[PDB]
Amino acid sequence: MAGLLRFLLSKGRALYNWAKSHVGKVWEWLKSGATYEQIKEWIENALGWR
Repeated sequence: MAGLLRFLLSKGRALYNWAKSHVGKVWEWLKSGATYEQIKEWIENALGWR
């Protein structure tokens, strides 16, 4: 989990904040098996839309 958080932080701060706010989302993506890149992509796209 720590590695996942570090990766998100290195890519962006917004991604890190999102993961912290909703740990559930982090768990959901891990269960799915998606990729770290794809997951931040979705997150950043939603952020821009909002």
